Parts: sequence; structure tokens; C-alpha cells
Amino acid sequence: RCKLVLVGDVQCGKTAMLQVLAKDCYPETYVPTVFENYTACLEQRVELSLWDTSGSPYYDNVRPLCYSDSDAVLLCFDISRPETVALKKWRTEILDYCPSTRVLLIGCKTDLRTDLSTLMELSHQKQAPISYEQGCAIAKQLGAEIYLEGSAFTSEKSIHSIFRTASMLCL
Amino acid sequence: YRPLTLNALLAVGPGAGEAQGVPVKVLDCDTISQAKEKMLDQLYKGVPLTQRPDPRTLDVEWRSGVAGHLILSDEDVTSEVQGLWRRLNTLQHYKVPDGATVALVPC
Ligand SMILES: Nc1nc2c(ncn2[C@@H]2O[C@H](COP(=O)(O)OP(=O)(O)NP(=O)(O)O)[C@@H](O)[C@H]2O)c(=O)[nH]1
Ligand SMILES: [Ca+2]
Ligand SMILES: [Mg+2]
Repeated sequence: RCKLVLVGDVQCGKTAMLQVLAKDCYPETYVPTVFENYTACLEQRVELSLWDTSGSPYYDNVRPLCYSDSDAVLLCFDISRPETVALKKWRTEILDYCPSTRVLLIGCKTDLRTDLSTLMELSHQKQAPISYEQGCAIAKQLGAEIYLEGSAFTSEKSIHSIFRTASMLCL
Repeated sequence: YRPLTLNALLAVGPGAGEAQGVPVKVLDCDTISQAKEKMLDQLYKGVPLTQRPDPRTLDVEWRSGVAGHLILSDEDVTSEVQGLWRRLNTLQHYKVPDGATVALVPC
């Protein structure tokens, strides 16, 4: 039995993963979260209690309540948004509320590395999507155990992979 | 500040989900204790006071979504601090919305 909490900027992809992971369903339309609990099972069999949270400052006062007795925190970001790489706020929040718990860095929307319109918009700001090895470096620099990434839209398999590794780490 | 109506439940323990409770009108500037008290005045309307539970033995739980559940309290790790002073947590602090289910659970 493991309790995981997902945090990170609004629209970064946290609920999309949990829904794919636990509900067999990709939510293509953005509906902002307040707080929610999913239950998944990943083969020892491990029962995951997964706590989804708002990435909004508006809910800064309730989201920290989700950290209590957690096994790990999944600090999430959007790979197509090298501005969601705020992970500064996020890591300081996790440390202030939750200093005993380990931290995993999770990159989301990896499918967008080959999305032309994303690449065109990024390149007009002289930017590029976060790469895998950049994600490994950021993990190290934020003092996270490991970097993991997937795409909830194009690879359910990758999302299952993220959580099976998170499971192994909390146990 | 602003008025809210909560779906107030008595619950056996902290946990996931909601059920039909009683509408309870509160203010968003009410502390978690004041809202608990207001909820109990409704959940035990007509019942003599020596037959009601001591409110100090009950926690307030905000149930949100399908299975989200969090204990709210007048003071916790989220409370505002300035010097030696702390602000008591209100419904507005947590952003509990109108129509929210709030359960009273054994403490
Ligand atoms: N291309 C792509 N888009 C994705 C992916 N995952 C999510 N999205 C898009 O991003 C939107 C927002 O994701 P969501 O998971 O809802 O965001 P969130 O991080 O949970 N936000 P909040 O904290 O505000 O509740 C989704 O509705 C979907 O359209 C992905 O893997 N690839
Ligand atoms: Ca869908
Ligand atoms: Mg969400």
C-alpha cells in the first residue's frame, strides 16, 4: 500500500495520467481539479492511493493537506512548456510541507516533441520542448530520486510504466 | 465575505464519497469550528443538548469530487502566520464552495 501525490502547474497533464492509469480514459478537454483520489493496482501486487491536486495558487491552502503520510510526491511538468520547468515553487512547497517524503520528477505530453505546431510556437520564442536528458538533469538539480516521462495521449503503456516504477520505489 | 450552503453529513469515519445530508447555511468567513457548530445545530435540530455530541470530539471533512476527502481545522500547517500571531482557518481560507459536502467524523 502506497500513497502518491501529484503536483505541478495547471494544465500540465496530472489528471490526464491518473484517468488513463485508473479509469481507462483520456480527458482531452481541460477541467481544473480541486482535489481527487484514484485507486490503482500495479503487479507483489501494490495498491496505490493516488491524490490529484490543483496546480493553481488559488488552492495553495488546501493542496498541502494532501501531502500527509505520503510515500512519494510526483512533481509533474509539461514538456511542451519550458515555463512549467515553476518546479522552483513546487520543490520548495514539497520541502516546506513534506520534508520526509521522496520526490519523483514526471514529464508529461512527450508526444508533443514531434507535434509541428508545438515546435513552431516554441521556436518563435527561441525555445524547444524539454528532452529526456534535460529531464534527468532537472531531476538532479531539484533533488528528485528519478526522472520519468510518458504521454497520456499516445502511450497508456508509458503511464503504466511511470507508476510501476513509482510503486517499486515506495516499496 | 459571502454565504454558502453545505451538504452536511454525520459520518462513521474519515473517507471517500458523499451521500444525502442536510442543507446548512454558513458564511465563508466562518472558522472551521463555527461551521461545525452551525452544522451540528441543524443535524441535531430538536434534540436536547445533553443528547448531542460534544463538538470537540468531531472533525470536519471536506468531501470533493468522487472520492476526495480532507480534514479541515481552525489551525494547521496551512494557517497564515505573522510574527507570533496565527490566523484561524475559515471556509474561505480553504476555498470550500457553495454546495460542498462536509462530513462530521469522530475525532
Ligand atoms: N498532447 C497531449 N496533451 C495532453 C496530454 N495529457 C494531457 N493533455 C492535455 O492537457 C489538458 C490538461 O491536462 P490536465 O491533466 O487536465 O491538467 P492538470 O495538470 O490536471 N491541471 P489542474 O492542476 O489544473 O487540474 C488535457 O485536457 C489534454 O487536452 C498528453 O499526454 N499529450
Ligand atoms: Ca477521451
Ligand atoms: Mg487536474
